[PDB]
Amino acid sequence: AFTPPTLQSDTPSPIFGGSTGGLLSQAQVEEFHVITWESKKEQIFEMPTGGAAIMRQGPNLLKLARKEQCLALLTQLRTKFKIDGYIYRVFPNGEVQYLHPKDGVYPEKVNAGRSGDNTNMRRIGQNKEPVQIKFSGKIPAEF
Amino acid sequence: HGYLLVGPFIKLGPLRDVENVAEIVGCINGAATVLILTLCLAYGAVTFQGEG
Amino acid sequence: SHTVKIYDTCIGCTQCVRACPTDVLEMVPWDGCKANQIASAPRTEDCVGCKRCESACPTDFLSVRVYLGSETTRSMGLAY
Amino acid sequence: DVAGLTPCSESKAFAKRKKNEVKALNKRLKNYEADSAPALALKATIARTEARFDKYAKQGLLCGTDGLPHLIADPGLALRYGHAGDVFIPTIGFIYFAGWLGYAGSKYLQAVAATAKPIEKEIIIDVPLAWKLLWEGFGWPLRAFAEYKNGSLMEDDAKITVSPR
Amino acid sequence: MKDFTTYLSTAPVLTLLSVTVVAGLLIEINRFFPDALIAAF
Amino acid sequence: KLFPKFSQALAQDPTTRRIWFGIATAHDFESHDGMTEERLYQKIFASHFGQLAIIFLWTSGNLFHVAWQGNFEQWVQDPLHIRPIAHAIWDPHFGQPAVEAFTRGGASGPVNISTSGVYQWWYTIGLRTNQELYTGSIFLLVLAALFLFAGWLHLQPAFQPALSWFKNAESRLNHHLAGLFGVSSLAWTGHLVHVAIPESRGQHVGWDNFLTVLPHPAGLTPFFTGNWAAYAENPDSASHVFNTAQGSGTAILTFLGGFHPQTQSLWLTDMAHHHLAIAVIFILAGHMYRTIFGIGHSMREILEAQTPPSGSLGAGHKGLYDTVNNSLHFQLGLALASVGTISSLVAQHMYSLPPYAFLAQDFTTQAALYTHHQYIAGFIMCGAFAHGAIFFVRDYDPAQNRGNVLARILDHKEALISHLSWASLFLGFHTLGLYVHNDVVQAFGTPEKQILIEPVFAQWIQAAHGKTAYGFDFLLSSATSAPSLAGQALWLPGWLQGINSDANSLFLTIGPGDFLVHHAIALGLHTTTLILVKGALDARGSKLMPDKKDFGYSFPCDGPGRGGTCDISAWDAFYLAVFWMLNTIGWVTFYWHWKHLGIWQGNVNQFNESSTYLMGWLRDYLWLNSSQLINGYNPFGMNSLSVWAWMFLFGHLIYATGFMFLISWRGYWQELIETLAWAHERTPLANLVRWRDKPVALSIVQARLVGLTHFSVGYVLTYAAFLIASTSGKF
Amino acid sequence: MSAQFLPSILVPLVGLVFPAVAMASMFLYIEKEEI
Amino acid sequence: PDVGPKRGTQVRILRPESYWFRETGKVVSVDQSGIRYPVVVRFEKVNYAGVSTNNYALDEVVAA
Amino acid sequence: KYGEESRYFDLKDLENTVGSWDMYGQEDKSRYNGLQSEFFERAANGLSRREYILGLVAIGGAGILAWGGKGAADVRLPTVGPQQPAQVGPRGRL
Ligand code: CLA
Ligand code: CLA
Ligand code: CLA
Ligand code: CLA
Ligand code: CLA
Ligand SMILES: CC1=C(/C=C/C(C)=C\C=C\C(C)=C\C=C\C=C(C)\C=C\C=C(C)\C=C\C2=C(C)CCCC2(C)C)C(C)(C)CCC1
Ligand code: SF4
Ligand code: SF4
Repeated sequence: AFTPPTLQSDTPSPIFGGSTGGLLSQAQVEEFHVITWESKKEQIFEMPTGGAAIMRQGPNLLKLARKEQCLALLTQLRTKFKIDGYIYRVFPNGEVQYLHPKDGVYPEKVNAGRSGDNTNMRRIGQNKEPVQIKFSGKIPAEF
Repeated sequence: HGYLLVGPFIKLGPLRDVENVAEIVGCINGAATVLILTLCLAYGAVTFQGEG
Repeated sequence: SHTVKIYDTCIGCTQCVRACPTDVLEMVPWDGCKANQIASAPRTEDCVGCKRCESACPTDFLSVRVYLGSETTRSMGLAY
Repeated sequence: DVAGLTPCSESKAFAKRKKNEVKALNKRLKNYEADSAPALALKATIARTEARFDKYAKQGLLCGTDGLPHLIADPGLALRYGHAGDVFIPTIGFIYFAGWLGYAGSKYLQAVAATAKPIEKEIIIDVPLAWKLLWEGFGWPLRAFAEYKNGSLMEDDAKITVSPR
Repeated sequence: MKDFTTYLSTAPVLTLLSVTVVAGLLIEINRFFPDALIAAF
Repeated sequence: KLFPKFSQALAQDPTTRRIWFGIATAHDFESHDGMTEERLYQKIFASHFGQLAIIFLWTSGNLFHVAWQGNFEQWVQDPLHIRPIAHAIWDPHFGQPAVEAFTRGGASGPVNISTSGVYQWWYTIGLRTNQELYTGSIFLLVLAALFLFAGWLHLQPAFQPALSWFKNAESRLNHHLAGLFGVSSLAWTGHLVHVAIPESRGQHVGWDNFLTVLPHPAGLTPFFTGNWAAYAENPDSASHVFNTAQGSGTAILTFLGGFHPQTQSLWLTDMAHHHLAIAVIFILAGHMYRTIFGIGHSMREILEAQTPPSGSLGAGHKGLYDTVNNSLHFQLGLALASVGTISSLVAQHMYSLPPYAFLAQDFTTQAALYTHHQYIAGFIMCGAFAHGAIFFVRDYDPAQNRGNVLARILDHKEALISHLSWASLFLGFHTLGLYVHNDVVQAFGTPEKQILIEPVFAQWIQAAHGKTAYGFDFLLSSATSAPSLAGQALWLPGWLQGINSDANSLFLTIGPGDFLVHHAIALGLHTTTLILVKGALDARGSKLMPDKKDFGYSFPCDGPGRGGTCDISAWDAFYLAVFWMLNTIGWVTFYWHWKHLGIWQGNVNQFNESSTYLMGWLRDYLWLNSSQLINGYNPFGMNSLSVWAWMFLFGHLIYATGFMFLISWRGYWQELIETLAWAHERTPLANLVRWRDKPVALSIVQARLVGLTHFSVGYVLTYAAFLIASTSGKF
Repeated sequence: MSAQFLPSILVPLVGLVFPAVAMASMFLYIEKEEI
Repeated sequence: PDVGPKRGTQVRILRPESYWFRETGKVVSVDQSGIRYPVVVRFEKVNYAGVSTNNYALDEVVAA
Repeated sequence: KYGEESRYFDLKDLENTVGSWDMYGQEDKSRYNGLQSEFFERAANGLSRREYILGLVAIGGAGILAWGGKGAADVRLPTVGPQQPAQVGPRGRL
């Protein structure tokens, strides 16, 4: 079994001068994501919102408007720095949902113990014709 | 805002060159106040229909 | 809220999973291909619809099919 | 008179147009000395214009309401009235020459398709082979009819890709 | 000169030379046989 | 949040795309949530009632505005020297010169001069007074209210018809041909004979006295004894004057053909005879199919029997009855195709055979009517092909269409598309090459080097009609021929007088420029058909996207993979073909307008030696006829043509605003909107208010549609302004 | 043209009054949340 | 026993939804483990994505 | 926030970390003086309800129509003034 890591709120943030591409009004009333990673030295990386930031030694904490920004930062950390990280979904009511490394290992590597949903056992051309599903509220591929 | 909107209509309206520009501009500004008023009406009715 | 489906022509090359920028796809164990792995889409609510997975699929025709459907604040990719 | 048209040999407006062109060129003439290079150029232009108008009147072209040659594009209507050179004879000429070019290109395609690298032979053209096939394409109609009667000109539909309807 | 002739056999050089010789042939045809409206034999 | 109640998927969209697609998917009832086929067809039937009520209200409004603010009384007395008045103008933006410039046809204030031809039509059908027009408007108001009540009534479950009633094809065709087509035509014959024929001869017939006036002095007895020739005794003479009893007659069903010498229009007795024959034939046609009386046809079995042997058509028409009957999109495509072709026929016939009294003297009315019907026909034909593509996407079943002609034509669709491509390529190559060669030889000072191919085939068919201008002496152009002798006491004298006269539009004299522009029209039709047919046949799938039928009729793309998949849906093919339709109808109407501008000035030569090369088209037509248009308003003042100048510039603006959505695509705009959302979300004194719906860029399909709409609107407004200004300001 | 006053009332009605009321009504209805 | 066409033979694709439908392809390998598409077919003609090989089943491939 | 160093996230204080701030809004009871506040709340008393503030727009539209009825002509305006002869046209028309 695998347990998700807790979001340690009192985690230091990278050195940054302040951008205009950061959080907006969506964070207060819908959602804002957050990414946490461990860096082995003080070095400069690129923000998903524009500009350069310096992440510090040890834990680094960065909140972002969208999950795609968090994954862009994570993939640039993994490629240009060989640094893994954790992404969390933080609701404004207080509940925090763990996100990307959901079962510990990365999704491109098998784990034996995942849900194989949305996997049809037919070919592309074996879907139903749209006339046979007429007036149903579903596309032919989700039958 | 009502004291703001008088001036453009006074100096620039279609009847700017006749003596009775002031009364017609007051009427125009009353109409403008009414339409901005119903803008506020519609906004407050659509954005405050519940609670959050 | 985009419909992403995986089909049995998948060869388990994991390229669709690597191409995904919002972590929608993952590899689950399978027995229908040589690599013994097939793609799956458990997090289609995070799918924006960019079809980068389709651009990475080498199977002809592609096995990871994305059907654009209902739009939400995450499918539209909005930061505001 | 094939469709209410008069021959340009006897139509008055053809002669009027020729006279107007020659008079405009003479108005251009009346500014230089007699033996200057512009004078010789304008004299050559005048000679070309008069030769063109006299040739058009000679060849038997049809003029409409005014003096402009009209062409007939109906076999029979142009054959029995002697205007097959308007459309029919150039139709045969284009069909022959376009078939020559197309058959040469086709035979080049089928010659380089059965080589080691057909991809390279289409940007790097084998010039002797192209020259030989361009020469051989002058007998394109007989070759094409022979390959059509043999059945080797067209491809079976079962060996050609289609979409899944 | 094998590589030079291969360069001369490349598609742009051959198409430019071919359209050049075809255009020149047509131009000299119109130079010696101008104003040929019809194929009068 | 719950505005698109027909689509809960759209209602959950927290952006402006929710309302944008809610407006545009409102009439796609098949895609609505919880929609059965019964409720579908009942909604269709009630919306049909709403549309009929709307049409009846629109024509009642035309009648009321002509009766109330028009000059119908003054136009009846002087049809050739009075400008028809559409409606009065009440615009508080008018300056005093605008008020003077728009006071024209003897009215009190500013009015619009009608170009719709309602004056000529109403004068021809026997309407003489404003009281009659008001009575017609009131009657149409009442009947539109009745149709609205019927639409409400049939939505009520006590009066909702069954789905099988909707699909009862044999009965619906029987009643439509016999009653909707036949009985209506017979009643129009009754109106023409009872009212229009006496009102054409100065004898007033109304509801107060039509029961005491005799349409023919030998009443009904010649009809019932078979002596029907007594209804064609004395026709109206060539010296007859409309609306007067001078040289009139008693015959109600003449058959002379040609045109009335004074009105330059068809004889009304000819129309009554035509409508009576049409009524008889359509009632007979409506007695064809089987209902409940044990006689008639089962059209399914007729389709079953239409299978030639040797497998020439495969299974023939196996199951096409169910294919048409089950698919509303197939029926809509057939209906739109036929209706668009009929609209083209109406355009091509009313200019050349003017039906209404004192038509073809009003040059603006004829041109406006022709161009209107041509544009309507082109739009409707594009809709027919689009709905055919929808039927392939939605309602096409390969199982029940297995071996029949639909499956056959889908099997070899590559041959059809490739041959349409070849025909379009040939037409474009040759027409453009001839035009550019003519331009070059015109520029070099040598008009004699033009390639002027004589349209000998169309001239030959003109000669087969009796046009003795090309010297063929073929069929009707030779009096000795059997068709000429067969009807020489029938329609031949009037038709020959019409065909041999250069004062009308009955088959105009054609030349090489007509040949070139006809090939331009052929290229336009061929390429538009190529785009539409390719979109229909590739709607279910292609090699680039084999599973296109699963994605629906309209969708943006398939992403940048596989080299790029921009504009891959059948909707995008319709979208591309609308431009080609607009270009084709532009060529058609440019040709018509320039030819008739040459005719009406008496200068057929301007078109004859200026249409063969494109500089003549640009200079002698576009540049020359726009001089009075662009001087509608100027620093020296303004006149009545100012409205068409403003509409000219308006259409140019809308066209380029369309180009905005056409060229720029969704991505620059989304970033810009995000930046402006950042600006507003943290601008002081404006953070008090916020958007209920998140501002987003228009979707790819939506903005394609918006750019196409602006393109079409600017196209139509610009050409309507130019045509009406260049004809009304000149005539 | 009889009843000349009637356009002077109807044109502002269908140009200002009815359009403003219709636009306000539709703006209210598109964001009614719970219809 | 080996299943499917022999290695290196000439085969025609019967999958109507594939790029190389009814075209010329060469068998590179056939898997005997029980793969749903064990036949590996290489084509001289590439598709839109740029690949020249694809995996097919048993009934959608005939030899020669 | 708990931003005593570089910690800008806190689940126990999630209000400040998200970015919800007043920017310039400040709480203060003192602003308007006496009697005039009562004067203005009496001026805008019953009108605060949505139906009556709708009725104000209704009487505004009534004024819009009253301009067209009697008000456009009181400021002259060319659309209701008189006319001065007419023009014939291109040919013999009117
Ligand atoms: C010699 C090569 C060749 C041949 C034999 C053909 C033959 C054909 N083409 Mg094609 N085509 C070619 C080249 C060729 N094409 C090229 C290079 C292009 C890209 C511009 C096209 C683009 C094209 C389109 C878009 C279409 C055709 C179509 C057609 C068919 C209709 C007839 C036609 O002439 O259409 C017209 C052909 C053209 C407009 C292109 C001609 C270009 C030049 C003149 C040909 C190339 C010359 C070649 C380099 C000579 C090599 C000599 C050799 C010794 C090295 C026909 C079977 C049509 C079709 O599908 O019909 C059903 C059609 O829609 N062609
Ligand atoms: C004799 C009985 C009868 C009659 C008179 C009608 C009449 C009508 N039916 Mg109905 N129907 C019938 C029986 C009948 N039906 C039966 C038995 C069934 C059950 C099987 C149905 C089922 C049915 C359905 C489901 C629907 C109709 C609809 C309609 C309306 C068609 C739309 C329209 O008005 O366009 C008018 C058509 C014409 C005027 C024909 C003109 C021909 C061409 C297009 C024009 C050319 C004429 C001429 C040149 C134009 C000159 C005029 C110009 C001067 C202005 C129409 C009034 C539709 C509708 O609108 O719903 C209310 C529809 O949805 N019917
Ligand atoms: C009898 C005629 C008829 C009927 C009943 C239908 C019915 C239908 N059509 Mg169709 N269509 C028609 C004719 C018709 N069409 C014609 C003539 C065309 C060619 C223009 C089209 C082209 C077409 C397309 C491409 C599509 C449909 C679609 C549909 C379906 C949904 C309609 C919709 O999208 O919601 C409502 C439609 C609208 C609200 C129209 C939008 C408003 C237009 C574009 C703007 C008009 C602006 C105006 C002119 C500005 C005035 C100018 C002035 C200010 C200067 C529906 C079943 C859609 C479909 O099947 O879904 C898959 C589809 O995509 N139609
Ligand atoms: C004539 C067609 C046309 C028009 C009107 C516009 C208009 C506009 N473009 Mg645009 N564009 C066009 C063609 C056009 N473009 C084309 C063909 C392309 C493709 C290359 C582009 C590509 C493009 C880009 C990339 C951008 C724009 C941008 C803009 C906006 C700039 C803001 C501005 O100008 O302030 C004022 C607005 C106007 C002058 C438009 C006319 C408004 C009139 C004059 C006044 C309004 C009164 C109104 C009619 C009264 C209401 C009546 C009521 C009944 C509705 C503007 C609305 C830029 C933008 O987004 O904003 C900065 C932007 O970056 N355009
Ligand atoms: C659809 C037909 C139609 C159209 C396009 C018009 C258009 C016009 N009318 Mg008119 N009207 C119509 C029918 C129509 N009318 C009918 C049948 C009557 C008889 C009762 C009248 C009686 C009438 C009068 C007395 C006056 C006008 C006037 C006007 C002009 C200004 C609008 C206005 O202020 O009056 C408002 C119009 C009405 C109160 C009645 C119109 C009701 C129509 C039938 C609605 C149709 C809507 C359509 C089917 C669907 C569109 C959707 C819509 C509901 C949002 C304008 C050009 C004024 C004028 O003359 O300007 C100088 C004027 O004073 N009309
Ligand atoms: C897409 C699609 C569709 C549609 C299609 C279309 C659109 C079609 C069309 C078309 C058209 C639009 C056509 C037209 C036509 C017509 C015709 C084809 C005719 C005829 C006939 C004849 C043969 C005639 C003759 C004559 C003459 C010439 C004149 C005089 C008289 C007589 C009789 C002699 C559908 C839905 C179906 C299906 C699906 C797909
Ligand atoms: S469309 Fe984009 S976000 Fe959705 S699964 Fe494919 S790669 Fe991931
Ligand atoms: S890219 Fe295609 S073949 Fe590779 S794992 Fe993803 S779905 Fe399977």
